Amino acid sequence: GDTLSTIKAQENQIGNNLSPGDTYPKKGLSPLALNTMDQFSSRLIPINYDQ
Amino acid sequence: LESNTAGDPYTDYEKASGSFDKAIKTEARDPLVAAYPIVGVGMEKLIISTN
Ligand SMILES: [Ca+2]
Repeated sequence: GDTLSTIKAQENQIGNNLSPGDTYPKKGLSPLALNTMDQFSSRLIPINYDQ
Repeated sequence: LESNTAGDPYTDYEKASGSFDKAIKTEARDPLVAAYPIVGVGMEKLIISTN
């Protein structure tokens, strides 16, 4: 029920433009990667031991 | 004798006319009702991650 963390994605997972009905990444590619949590894209998202 | 009677950033005309950010509740269109957000935060859970 709880929340691991909250990621306002940084410049890496950002999306330049998104036309209506389109997607990011667009229709042909595979999904992108949200790898980190802080505002510089250095530290990956952590969890507890019992988590 | 005041630009803004209520004291909030919106002047009496603005409040009276209803010509501002329309999301404001309608009673705040009275130049004596302060258009003024009151924000508190509620707790729902706490996570103890032993290091
Ligand atoms: Ca006035």
